[PDB]
Amino acid sequence: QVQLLESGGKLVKPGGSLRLSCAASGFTFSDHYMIWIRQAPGKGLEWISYISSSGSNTIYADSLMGRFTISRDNAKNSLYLQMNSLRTEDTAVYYCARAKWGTMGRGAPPTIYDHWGQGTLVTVSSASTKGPSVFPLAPGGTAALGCLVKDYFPEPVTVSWNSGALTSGVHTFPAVLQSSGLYSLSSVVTVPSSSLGTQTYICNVNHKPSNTKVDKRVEPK
Amino acid sequence: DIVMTQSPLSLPVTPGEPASISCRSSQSLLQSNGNNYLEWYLQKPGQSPQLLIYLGSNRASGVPDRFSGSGSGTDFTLKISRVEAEDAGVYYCMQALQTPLTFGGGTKVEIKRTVAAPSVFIFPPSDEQLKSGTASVVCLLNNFYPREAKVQWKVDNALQSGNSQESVTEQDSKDSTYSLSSTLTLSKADYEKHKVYACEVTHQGLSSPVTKSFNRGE
Ligand SMILES: [N+]
Ligand SMILES: [N+]
Repeated sequence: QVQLLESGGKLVKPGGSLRLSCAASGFTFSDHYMIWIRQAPGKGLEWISYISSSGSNTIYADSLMGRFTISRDNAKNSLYLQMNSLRTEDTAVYYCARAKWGTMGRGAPPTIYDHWGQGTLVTVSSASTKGPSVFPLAPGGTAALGCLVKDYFPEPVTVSWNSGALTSGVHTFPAVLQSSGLYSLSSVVTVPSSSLGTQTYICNVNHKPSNTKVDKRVEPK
Repeated sequence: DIVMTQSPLSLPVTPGEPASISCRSSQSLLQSNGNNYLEWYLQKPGQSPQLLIYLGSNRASGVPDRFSGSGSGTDFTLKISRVEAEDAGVYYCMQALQTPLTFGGGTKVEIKRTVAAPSVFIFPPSDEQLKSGTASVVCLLNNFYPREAKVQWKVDNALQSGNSQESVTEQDSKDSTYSLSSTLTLSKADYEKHKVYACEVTHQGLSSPVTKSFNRGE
């Protein structure tokens, strides 16, 4: 199970610093170049850097102006990215990836990025962390109900229903930024009309940045 | 640097039909050894990219048998022999010849399906939110196709403008449908100055506009 797991992404202020980690498992870590790729919100993929098996060759995208440093600890099977003097344009999901083959030489990059991690979100902003307020959307045919997850920052929030047992018909809409500088979204689910009042429905909201977990009961009025 | 350009930008296709995504490189990716250093990736919504093709035409381990890579030099093609509903997403080509690594602009595969009218629902503001001092009114348009839909709010038959926020889900990987929320937010005082709150929806699958409303709040 070749597994790459990023960690360290979080809210950070402009001009600050942040260290990302990438734990590898399921293969000989010392045999492969490792890659860092990022994806800013609403944009495509942007290569950031790669490092050779022994850490001798460290290359970066020029646009970073040397603000990042890629390092590696083969003993701990861990890859790192030290991000300094952070800027708003650094906000993005950062992926680490393994390269199946090393460089052929003469500046050529490593090839075949066969495994990518889940990614870790970095948010460069001066605004403060704020947890969400969860409100119910109270509702034979089909009925609809949901939860309003309002006024939180930064992204993301995860929303489940009945602790994950209720997934059919669920739609958790992408968050929208309001003039307040906060995000809000709704999570809805369609259920049998005859189930209202008999089968209880609960939305479990998790906002990791604020360490907030809220379970809200959605009962009919 | 090497510039990667993809065509088309958006590719609507019905399941069962083939799909071809083209990738053009400003520099030849063919080396003297006869190999092309071009890779293809797939990114489904909210997921990490996944390798599909490497070295121009080699299918990665675990990739479905319907994906194939072709081309050489400056032009390459990702070929899906038989598109399926789950193929909705964004596909990127990446050159692996020179540093910096550069990606194409990406191509979004949209799954074409039969027209489906939206199921419209309206939710009044909860008492708990009203106790906090504001009122959000949510209108839900569930499982419709095509994506294009219009929502018009009415407060006591007064057309609303510039006070509503919309959000649309990505294309469902199973039934290839979309869903949309429209949220009208007001202060409790403002919300308590009006009685009827209505949500009017227009869509191709609807022979006529559908409306949903409620009372109270005044
Ligand atoms: N850090
Ligand atoms: N913000």
